[PDB]
Amino acid sequence: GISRDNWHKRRKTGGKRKPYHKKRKYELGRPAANTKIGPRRIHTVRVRGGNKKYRALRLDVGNFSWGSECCTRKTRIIDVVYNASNNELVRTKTLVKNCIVLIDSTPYRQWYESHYALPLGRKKGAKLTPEEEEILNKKRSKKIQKKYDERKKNAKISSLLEEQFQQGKLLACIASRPGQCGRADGYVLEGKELEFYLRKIKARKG
Amino acid sequence: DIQTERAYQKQPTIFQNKKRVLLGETGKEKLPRYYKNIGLGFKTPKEAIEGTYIDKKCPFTGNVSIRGRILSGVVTKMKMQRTIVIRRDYLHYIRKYNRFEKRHKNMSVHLSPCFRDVQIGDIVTVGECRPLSKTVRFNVLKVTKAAGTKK
Amino acid sequence: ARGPKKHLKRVAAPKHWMLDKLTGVFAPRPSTGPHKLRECLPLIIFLRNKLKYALTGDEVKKICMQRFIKIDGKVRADITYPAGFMDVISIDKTGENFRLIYDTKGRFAVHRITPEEAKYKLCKVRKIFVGTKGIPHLVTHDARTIRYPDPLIKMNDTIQIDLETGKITDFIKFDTGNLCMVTGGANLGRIGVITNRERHPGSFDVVHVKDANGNSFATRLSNIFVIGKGNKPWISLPRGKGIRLTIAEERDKRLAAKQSSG
RNA sequence: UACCUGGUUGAUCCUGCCAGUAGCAUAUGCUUGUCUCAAAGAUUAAGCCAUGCAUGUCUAAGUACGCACGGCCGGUACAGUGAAACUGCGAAUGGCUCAUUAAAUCAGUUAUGGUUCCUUUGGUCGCUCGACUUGGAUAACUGUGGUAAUUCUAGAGCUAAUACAUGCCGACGGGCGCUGACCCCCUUCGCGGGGGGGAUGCGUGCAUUUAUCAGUGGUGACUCUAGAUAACCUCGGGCCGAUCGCACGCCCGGCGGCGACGACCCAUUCGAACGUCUGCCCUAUCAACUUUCGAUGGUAGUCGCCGUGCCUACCAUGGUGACCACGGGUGACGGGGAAUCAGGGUUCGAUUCCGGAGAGGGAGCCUGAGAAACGGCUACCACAUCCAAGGAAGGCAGCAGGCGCGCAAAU
RNA sequence: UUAAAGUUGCUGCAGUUAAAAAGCUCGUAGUUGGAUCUUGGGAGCGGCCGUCCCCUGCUCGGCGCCGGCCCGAAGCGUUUACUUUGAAAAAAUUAGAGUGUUCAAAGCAGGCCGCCUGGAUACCGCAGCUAGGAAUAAUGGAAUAGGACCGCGGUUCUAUUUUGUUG
RNA sequence: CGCUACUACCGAUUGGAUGGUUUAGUGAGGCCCUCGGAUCGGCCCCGCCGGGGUGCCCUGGCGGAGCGCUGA
Repeated sequence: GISRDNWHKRRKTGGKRKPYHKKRKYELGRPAANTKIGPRRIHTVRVRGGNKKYRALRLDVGNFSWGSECCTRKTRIIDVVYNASNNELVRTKTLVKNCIVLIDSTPYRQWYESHYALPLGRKKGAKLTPEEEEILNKKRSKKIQKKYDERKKNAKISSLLEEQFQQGKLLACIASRPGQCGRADGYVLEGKELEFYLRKIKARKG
Repeated sequence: DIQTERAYQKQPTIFQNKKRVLLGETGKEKLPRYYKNIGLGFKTPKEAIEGTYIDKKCPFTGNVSIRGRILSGVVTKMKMQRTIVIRRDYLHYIRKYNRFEKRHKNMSVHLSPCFRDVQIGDIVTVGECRPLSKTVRFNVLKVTKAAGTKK
Repeated sequence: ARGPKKHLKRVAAPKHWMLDKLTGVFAPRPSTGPHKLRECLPLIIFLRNKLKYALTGDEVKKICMQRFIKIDGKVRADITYPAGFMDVISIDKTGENFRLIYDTKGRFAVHRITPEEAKYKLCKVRKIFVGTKGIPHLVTHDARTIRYPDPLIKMNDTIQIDLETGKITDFIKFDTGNLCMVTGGANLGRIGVITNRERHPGSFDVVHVKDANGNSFATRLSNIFVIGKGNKPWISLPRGKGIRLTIAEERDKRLAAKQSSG
């Protein structure tokens, strides 16, 4: 019975308006999704026009973007760290649009060694043990090595992104509404976004 | 001067993190500015071109369109932020007594920070938009100064 | 009203449906189709009032689903089908065809045509669309989606379509110096030549149309149907050629006809 | 037809009111021969109802083993009609009333470049690179039962789909992009460089979502349509036909004509919905009103078909007002219109066409494209029916009719 | 309930004595506000005058010709009220055209011997959109010259048609 | 001042009643979420056969489900 009318409330002059007709069916409201984390549960509700909107209650993975060289991979949600709207909504593990979370760094790393052939992560004191990448390094011709060399002539990124890559988690943002389409898409935070939201987290946690 | 609140302010048309060859100087750190011609014979000003303010309801750098009616009014009060109230003085006619009466219907319009050379009494024109607030429906297209104020 | 209306009162009908008062409470509400409710004409209205082939509402139904009437090359079995501007209607057995053109007044008129002219139909393009795999599309004033048009068809042109294949044969470009007529408003059925076309940004773009005898009038952009390229019309015009005789000349013509008839 | 007459005085001239005069629509009284139209329980009671009716529906094309009927050579399947019942569609239209409602409704004018749309119409429906027809449940039916009682129903035995489901072959041999073992040509001796073939492996289109780049067609103007790259593609899951009938068949088992039904998307039709400008009766013995119980605006979200304090968390103190806000009253539904009328006006508009609101009055909801539906459902109170006293069943401001209320309104 | 009511008076009432100028004055909102800005002329008809034409500037082209003229136009021109035209403004109803329902209220019919028709028009207060004029009433140009105009002198960002093919 | 009638007014009875706003507390029913799992299906062993194929699979059941999986 949650309404979305514009006649329960006062006017511009401050005088009360008297309602003349009751609550209609196009005027409808529904309770909040409160999209948590966990094993994935998605419910469907019938809306006006007979269409369906996917209510994402819990979810595991997301399809994020990393725009420095335009790659997108399916990535697991790890933990939510910041929400610009409510400070309670970080204490309860909730997902909203334009929210600030941490995602795992493995598939972007695998794409980085598989495309640019430079090591990402792999902190000093422990080198590449399971012997897969130098197998791909070998048995090449001269033209293909020239093509990789001209590609990795410029292979620089931000140092904060590198520090997140040794840390194993990338700070990410959600650009999709999970209570309407049922998925959690978005893009990873880069550039001035990283320093701004890191300043916000270090100010709040202090 | 910018980035005041708890979220980042950006224009969702451009990409602000393009990867250059060097990421040093001499070609970087001048971000592009999104703007469009609103039409109806109106000309976009330079402050919307070279400015650094961020809006989502500005008619020039924003996601709002101009269609419908074009009105005019006189600026009365500048107290609430990023939006102003104008006064429209008009004459009403009575058939019985063949004599006019003046009436006023003040209403709130939106002022972007592009027009910051606005004082009380300046004549402005507005254009109809989608509802941007509870009582705000119009966006200011241009500003015209009143008499005096030669400084 | 919790849903769409399904009835239509007799005095709420449009005037160009051209009915009476003391016959019945209701009027034939047409089925939804290519044309609007206030701009079309039901098949029952035509067959029961204009051609006088039927007298009741059951005789029209018998003739309609007897498979005797063909609508733009397709047989229709709906008694309230919307028939509008230049809807070619054909009777196959007695060999008659009618073209629906607005006459000198604000109404429709019966106009028998030859079958060779009944094979095609002039219609107005409304908007230009681009499909999925880069296919240009045309939306026609009677909702005919045509794939792959001529590249020189613009927003307010007129195309001629054969009723057997659905393709474009020839077209008329929107320009001054072309024969035009108006569909709707105070002016209706007058045939004239476009002279001026005033552009107003953000509102209706009015035009100026001059008659063949010296009269001029102004209508909106949506109230335009281009029918000819120059002076020769591409279709057979009705009687009077759409000249809009005023009340004095109409009275003089009626008095002359009464005196000559005796 | 732009009009007057009697009454204050012993008599006169005036202000002034009373009473005459005319129409109009409610009642009542007296009277009444013909014919043609025509309002009619609205005022006081949006008070209460016994009874009967008002929403159902089959074609040459969804399902027919009821002999309920009927054709025959019965024996490779139905001549055909078919109540019943499953399925699908409509009941959200129409009809009645004026209780609420005073910038609310509504009227003229705009906009959806800020969204959904049953049906019809037109387009798309071998664009995707990976079975000569599958499964089990229920009707109708048979048989057997309970309750005083309802358009109430449980266990038992079969059986169908255009009901519920699971799903393939072809198109389909090669195209477009990444990875590419490798191979070949040369001044430059090779080295270094330039140019062509590429097996193998992965992804492929439309519908949704995110991120990046360029700028076929259009607008006064897009974060518009189209194009490219990288992915997503919900187990309550997008489509890409396991459907039906008529007329007959050509060419060596393959292959054909016209329809009916269903379907993702796109436009159109019917619209609906939210907004822009202007316009409503009286009252100051209502002069200030609203304001962390959102009042005004900004940021970011939730929800909603979409914009928006519609709602959340944080900020600033804003917003209206003597040009009458606010508060109260209304014997207030609004308009097109009606009566009178020289010229201006005054009064009415419950009432046949348009829009809005409700079905005792608030509240909540299933189904469905469209309902906060009441001749749909669920609880409260007022009122009320039947009964073996355990329970069961309803809302005539629909058509007739009855009571109450009345000056006042029919089969 | 309307006219009569010029007994609600905007057209259109009264205020010395018949009903009625606040005891007087200042004063905000309201209402109302002086003069003053382009006059006068020409080609001609009817014979000085009632009707005819003339006294805003600039980037592209079709009605005509021999880099040179006129015509037009993508695009701009101090804003209001008032005034005239144009669009749209549902029907019925109000005026109103036609028509022997035997007349009329009606109704949209009907008339010739298969043929010919009608089923118009006006009105629709105001507000929104447009196109000729600026008489009427109100605003503004420059006085601290941050006034026009003319050709010069310094500081910056960007366009493919070019310094022999290509970097 | 004396008499009759009527109209409203003040007023003890802090009289009676019909509508509305509201402090605080209770709150049926529906809706959403988290749980809950009565009941109903399908595959692998024991028992009988008729096997082509050259002691073993396709074919049909109940008693224990082995409370194993999975769906409503």
